[PDB]
Amino acid sequence: MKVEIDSFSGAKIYPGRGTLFVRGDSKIFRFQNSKSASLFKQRKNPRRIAWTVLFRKHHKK
Amino acid sequence: SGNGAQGTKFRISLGLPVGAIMNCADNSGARNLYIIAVKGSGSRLNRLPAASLGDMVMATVKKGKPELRKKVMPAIVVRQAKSWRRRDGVFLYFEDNAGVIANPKGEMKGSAITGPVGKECADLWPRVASNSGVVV
Amino acid sequence: SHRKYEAPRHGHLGFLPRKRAASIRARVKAFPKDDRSKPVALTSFLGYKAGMTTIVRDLDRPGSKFHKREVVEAVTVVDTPPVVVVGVVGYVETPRGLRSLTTVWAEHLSDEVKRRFYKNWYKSKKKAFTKYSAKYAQDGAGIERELARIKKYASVVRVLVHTQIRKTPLAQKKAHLAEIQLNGGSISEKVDWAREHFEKTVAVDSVFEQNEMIDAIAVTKGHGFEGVTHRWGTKKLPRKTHRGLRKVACIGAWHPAHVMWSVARAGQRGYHSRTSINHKIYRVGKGDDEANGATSFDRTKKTITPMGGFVHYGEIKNDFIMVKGCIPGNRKRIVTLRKSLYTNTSRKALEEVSLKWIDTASKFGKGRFQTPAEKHAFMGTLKKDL
RNA sequence: CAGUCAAGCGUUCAUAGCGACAUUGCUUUUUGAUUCUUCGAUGUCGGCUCUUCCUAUCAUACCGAAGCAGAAUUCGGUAAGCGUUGGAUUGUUCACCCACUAAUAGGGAACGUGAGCUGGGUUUAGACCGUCGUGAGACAGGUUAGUUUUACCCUACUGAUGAAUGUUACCGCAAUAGUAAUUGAACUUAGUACGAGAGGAACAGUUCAUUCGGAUAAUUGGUUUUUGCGGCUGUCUGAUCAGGCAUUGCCGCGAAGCUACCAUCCGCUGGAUUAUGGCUGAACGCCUCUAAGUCAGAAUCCAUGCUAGAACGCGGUGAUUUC
RNA sequence: CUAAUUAGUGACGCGCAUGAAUGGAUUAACGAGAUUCCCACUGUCCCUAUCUACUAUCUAGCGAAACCACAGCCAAGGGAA
RNA sequence: GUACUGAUAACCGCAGCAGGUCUCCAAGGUGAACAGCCUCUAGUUGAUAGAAUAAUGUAGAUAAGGGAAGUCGGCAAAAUA
Repeated sequence: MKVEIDSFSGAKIYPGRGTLFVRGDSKIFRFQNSKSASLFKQRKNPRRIAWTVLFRKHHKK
Repeated sequence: SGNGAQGTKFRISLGLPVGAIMNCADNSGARNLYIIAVKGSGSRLNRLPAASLGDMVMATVKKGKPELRKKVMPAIVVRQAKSWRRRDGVFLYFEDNAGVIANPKGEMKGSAITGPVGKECADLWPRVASNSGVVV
Repeated sequence: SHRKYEAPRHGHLGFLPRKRAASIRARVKAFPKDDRSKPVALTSFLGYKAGMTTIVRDLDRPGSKFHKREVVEAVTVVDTPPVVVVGVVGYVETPRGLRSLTTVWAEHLSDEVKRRFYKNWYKSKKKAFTKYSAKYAQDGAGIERELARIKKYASVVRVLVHTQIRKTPLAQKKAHLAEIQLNGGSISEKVDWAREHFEKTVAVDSVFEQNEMIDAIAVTKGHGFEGVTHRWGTKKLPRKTHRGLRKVACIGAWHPAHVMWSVARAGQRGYHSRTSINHKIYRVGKGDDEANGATSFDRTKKTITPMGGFVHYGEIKNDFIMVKGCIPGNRKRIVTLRKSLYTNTSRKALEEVSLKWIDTASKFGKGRFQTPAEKHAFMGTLKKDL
């Protein structure tokens, strides 16, 4: 029973929750919901989405 | 599945009906794979025999070297890109439907596999597992 | 001419029946078989479906690929406050079937029970069982007389229980009354157990246990008048069809000139009585116990009620049964949990389960935090806080 | 389609499987024959859809024979419980090939099924070609374009109420009616039995899967008038904030609800039998599964179980009105 | 050409019964003409699901027609089959 | 002769019928535009209503993975712009 973290937003991914996504170069993306999954497939930047962990790390929140 | 696939396959979501064209993954010379039937598939009125990761499918090569073309050969699906559920609760999906061509016994005609391979394919066909690089 | 193409039929003709049920409380047509070498025990129990959540546990199934490996499994939680015995009932064997000859009640019935025998409870003088308690007035003579009348006759003995619905967060003050057949011991010892439990409660941990396989009897969630494509699962007619496509095209042959009963025809969907057998009990939880959702592996103090409560139900504060898989009926519904009638030994049973984690994130959305302490530990201090 | 007889085939050997010359039947899914019904009209072919029935059984269950060593196969018995597919070409029924499959059996129901659809075909009117005709025109020749109407009535069916048998409420019984599960793969048995070798099983056990069914919505996915939040265009409110209209303006996310083998869960075990193999045992001093008796046995039947509860089937229990 | 093509195209031609202003053969451009294939695209399909408006539904008012021997539960029998 | 309508109510369609019926004038923005979309003057706010939100319709949509396997035929929709 491992709690995984969101690749996009840094949220916690509890067991049996959200989707996983294996890219063509075998890089594993685990998403907590369809919201952060859809923002990834829109090629959005996590550092420019205000509620992500990477925003609050870069903006020193 | 069936012959040459030692072990069982848990039911994952069928994502590739008859008439699907999936990418090729091995260095056999093919560029795509046109699925025409699934081994071990069942019968229902108007139900398309649909394929998933790990199954041996009957498939022709539409695009590739002409020494592979216009004939029907067994192929093994190594990537699905339809989201299926494993029993540990996670849903996952690749970037593309992709397969490797083989004999009916289960030996790969090619020698390498580019891209990742699902583990339900690797554990079921050991010659896929030996030729694969990253598994999932 | 013939069909030209065989297909299995759409629907099941043994549930061909599709009408609305007689009540929200579905009847138990068969209690488990009686083995009189055992102690006295109830054969079923009444509960309320709260909703579903997710469990992580280890598998013990040697020969499988997920053996000794964590799997996640959907479960149902039913809130079971301790049922309380108000009556006993005797049934004698006839050549025409079981016949109730006598029904004895207790001296004091609560307003939950009395409220069941009333359609307008607030307007009433509240006269129910007022003259009946006079039988307990003179020294208990006639009560023991009808008890001995049960003891002489009455090949099978059932017990009238009722739910404590005031401990259950619904707005429904009127409780449900039911007959649960006792099993073990003699007919004498059956009605002795029944007399000694008048006005006293029976908890669910005396009726079930860990790793038991139980049947769930309930009423399917109703949907109203429904067309044939969803009520029966018929292939949709193509795009070019005049007068509708969510239909059945041929209704029958010309000979005979009647519509047959077995054709798929529109009507009511849902609100059917259904019994589903072989559901494994994953947890018997206690209301007098915080950390209900905790685990030997987890060890966080948390109850099974998720963040913001069970949606459309409320907040579980009583004993509960957490049972693997899907149960008929929606949330809030009265559900009868029966012991299995046959000894299921097919190795999916007899597996001693032991959970690893219980999901208590909010089912009101993409719930991501199991506890409010964890939510605060992630997010830090906010504008509302301190 | 099924028999009867047996000259021969089957190295030997009529009847394991076949079987000529003859001969006896059955069926009405063929085509004829007839013209009884309908010309003050029973809507044509084929396909789709959907239900049920037949058995002359393709598969599955249990068996019996073999020219049955194993494997594979062939012949037959009970059996219609259960399934019997996806496609290329053709309007096709029919056909033919491709592949999967456990198997891709044959049929009926006004050649089932057009107030169910479709209208590719045939079979009005337009038109072209070929052949025929002096011609108008013909073709059981080819081609192309060609309006598919009505249920609100009775019955049937599916659901839904409901008067009356003191009133009203609660808990029940169960007559009857229906019914459901299905089929395969892998591992092990086991490179074992068997076999000169080549090859090569089965019962039991385990793990899964196919087809179906009943639910369900924790998760994943879909749906968005939560017009919930944000963004954007054009315009109007003098600006700003906040909005209106663009028939839901559009875009991203989106709870809840509904829902998907696109998601998850679940789908019972007892008896009586058929075919068959037997026991004792006469008729027929022997022998025999049969005559009396009887043992075991099929996916069969009946019950357990599941669904509904006779609105004219029944029980128990509570309260039973005063101006 | 396709895994498979009674379709399509290219050839072949003792052509039932092609053929020269009954005009023959060919033709760029044009066509709501007929047909075949490919890319794209999609709920046409696998396999269905969900949402919106107006109906249908219930109510107040208004209020027809088709059709109608009598009417309306079957199984079989016979009977203008 | 001179009023008035000139039509979703003054005309013709059995009628106060979504049909038909000749013409003049012709604002601002966006925009190539007498297109669509919004506004000013002028003119309407007429069309049986109320309540619920079953099935099946009619009109409008959206769909995971596959992409014509559906079908006589890519019909209808999508895609493109």
